[PDB]
Amino acid sequence: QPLNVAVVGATGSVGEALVGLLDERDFPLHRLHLLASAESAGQRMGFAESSLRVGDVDSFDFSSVGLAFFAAAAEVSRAHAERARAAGCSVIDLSGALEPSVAPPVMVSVNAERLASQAAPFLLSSPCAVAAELCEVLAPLLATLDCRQLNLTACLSVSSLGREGVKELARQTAELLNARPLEPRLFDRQIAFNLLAQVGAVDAEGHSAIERRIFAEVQALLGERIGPLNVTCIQAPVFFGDSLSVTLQCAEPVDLAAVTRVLDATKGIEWVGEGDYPTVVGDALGQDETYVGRVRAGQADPCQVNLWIVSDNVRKGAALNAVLLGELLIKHYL
Amino acid sequence: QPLNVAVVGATGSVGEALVGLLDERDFPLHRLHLLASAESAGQRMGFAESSLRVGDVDSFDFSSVGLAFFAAAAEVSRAHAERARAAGCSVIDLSGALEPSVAPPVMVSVNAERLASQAAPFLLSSPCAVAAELCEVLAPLLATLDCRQLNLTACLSVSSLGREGVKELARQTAELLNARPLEPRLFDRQIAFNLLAQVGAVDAEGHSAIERRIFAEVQALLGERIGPLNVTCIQAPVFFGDSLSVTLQCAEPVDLAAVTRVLDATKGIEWVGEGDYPTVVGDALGQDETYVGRVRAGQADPCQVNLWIVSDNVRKGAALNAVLLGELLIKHYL
Repeated sequence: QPLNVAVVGATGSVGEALVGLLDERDFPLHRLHLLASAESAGQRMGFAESSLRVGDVDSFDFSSVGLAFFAAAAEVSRAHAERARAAGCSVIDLSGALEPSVAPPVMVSVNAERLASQAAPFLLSSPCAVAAELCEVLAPLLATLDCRQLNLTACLSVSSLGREGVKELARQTAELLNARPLEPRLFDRQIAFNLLAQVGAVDAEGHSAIERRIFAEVQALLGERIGPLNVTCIQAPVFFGDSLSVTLQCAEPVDLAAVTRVLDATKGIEWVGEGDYPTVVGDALGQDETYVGRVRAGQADPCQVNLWIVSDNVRKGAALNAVLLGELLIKHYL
Repeated sequence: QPLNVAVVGATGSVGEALVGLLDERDFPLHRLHLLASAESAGQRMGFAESSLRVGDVDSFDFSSVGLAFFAAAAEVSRAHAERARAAGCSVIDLSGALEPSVAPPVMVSVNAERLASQAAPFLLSSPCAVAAELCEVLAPLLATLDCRQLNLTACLSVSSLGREGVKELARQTAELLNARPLEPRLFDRQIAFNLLAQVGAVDAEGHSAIERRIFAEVQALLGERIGPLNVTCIQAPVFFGDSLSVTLQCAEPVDLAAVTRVLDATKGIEWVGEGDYPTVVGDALGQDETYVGRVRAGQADPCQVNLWIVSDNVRKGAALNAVLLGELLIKHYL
C-alpha cells in the first residue's frame, strides 16, 4: 500500500538531483530515506521544504522500503543492491554495477516492454547519461530509419567525474588565468583549456570504461535495430552537460524533414533547426529536455544523417530517467 | 637566380608563424618582403635578429619577388593572388580562396606529384589546418588500408578564428570566474566552458564553411582512395590546436600493429601508444609533429579503426605545410 523510498548516494550530485526530482514531480512516496556511505552520513538535506538526516547505507534496513534508487558508487551497489532486492525492495541502480544480466538496463522511452518480463521485486539498471541521451533520441528515429552504422563522438563535461572534477577544472582554470603554477590533483595533466582523448585508463583493446559501458547499454537497449556502434568519449573543459556528435549510416536516402518532424513531436526532446543550435551552457543545464540540432545529410552521401545532441547529464540523462522508470514501476507494476 | 619572397598577411597569426619558420628552417631567400592590409602596414617585425617594416599589399610590386605566401584573409587573395602570378611570382595561398581549380590544394606529404603537371609560375593552395592534419595522417595509411567510410569529428580551438577568438575566450572565461556580467563580443553566446555545435553559420544544406572547405580539400588531396567523408567541426573552449577524432571503416579487418608501425615510421607524425594519449596543450603547441594516438579497432567491428590526432593548427597545419611546399618548389622546380 504505502510506497517507501530509499535514495542511496543521496549526497552525490546525481543523488541530490534525483531527490529534488522526487519532490518536483510529486512522487507518491510515504516515507523517504536518504542514505550515503559513513563518510557523508549525518549531514542534512532539504526535501519538500523540510530537512532530512542522511543515514549510513551500511546500517539500513531495506525491508522498510518498497523502492530504492541506487545513485552511489558502483561498489555501494555491489555491496547492497541484491541484498536490498532479497529484502523485497525493488532497485533501480544508476551505477550499472550489475549489468548486463543481473540488472538489465531499462528506459521508459526505449525498451519499457522489457519490464513486462521480470517479476517484482525488480532489479534494474538505469543507463549512464551518454547512453540514455543517445538512445532517447535514436529510439523514435529507428521506426523510420534503417541504421547500418552508428558513430558517436561524445564530449563529456568534468561533472562526469563528479563534484571533484568540477572543482579541479575551476581551480586549474583560475591558476592559469592569474599566471600561477599549475598543479593538477585529480589528474596528472592539464585539463583547463584542453581536450583529453579518453576518459580514464583504457583496457588492452584501447577502450575506456565509459566507452565499454555506453557500448554494452546501447546494445542491450536498442539491440538489433542498429548496426555496429563506434564510441569515442572525449573529456572537454566544460563544467556540466553531455555534447554528442552522431553520424548514422542508413540503408536508404534519409528524409531529413521526417527526422526533424519525429524529433519535434517526441516529448522530452527539443528539436532545434533553422541553422541555430543548442549548447550545454545555453540550453541543456537545469532542465528536462534533451536538445537535438544540426540535422543534415552527408555532403557526399544522402544515406548519412548527422545529429548534435545536448543534455544535462546529471538531471536528465541519469536522474530524470531513473525517476521516470520508478514512475512506470508504480503506475502498472503496483 | 636569387629567390625573393613576399609574405602577405605577415602580421596575422599564421603569417607570423610562417615568417618565423622561414628563419628557423633557413629558407634560401635573398630579400624578404612582409605585407599586410593598410590597417597593419607600417609596423615592424623581427626576422633573423633584424627588424623589418610591414608594407601595404595594395602598393606592392609582385614582379620584385619570385615566390609569395598568401597567409591573409581570403579577400586579399582574391584581390591579389592571380595578379601576382601574372607578374611572374609563384603563389602559395593558405586561404583557399581560389580553390578548387584555379589554385589546386597541394601537400608534399600527400599529392606532391600533382605539382609535376602545372607550369611555373605556380598558383597553389595550401589546405586549411584540419584537412592538412587529417590527410597527413591518412596518406601513409591508405597504402595498406582500404577505407570505405571516413568519419571526422574535429574539435577546433578558438585560434581557428584568429587572435580575436583567443581574446574573446580569455575575456569571457575571466568574467565568469570572478562573477562579472558575461558580455559576448565576437559571438552572440557564451563560448567559455561551452561546446558550439558548428563553427560559423551553416548553408541551406546545414554545412558550415570550414566543413565545406575540409570536405573539398580532402577530396582534392586524397581523391578516390577514400570513400564518403563525413565532417563535423565543433568549437571547443581551448586556445590553440586541432583535436581530431577519426573513424575509418575499412574493407578488411585492420592490422592495428601495421597502422601504428606506419605512423611511427612516418616523419612529422609522432605515434603515441601504451594507453597514453597526446593533447593540444601537452604535446602539439609550438612544435612540428602531428601527434596520433588511441589507435584501436571497433568494440564490435575489426574492420573499424579509430585515430585521435592533435596538431598545432597555426605552426604545423597551416604554416609549416605551406613552407614545406615552398621548399619543394625551390628544390626541383627551380
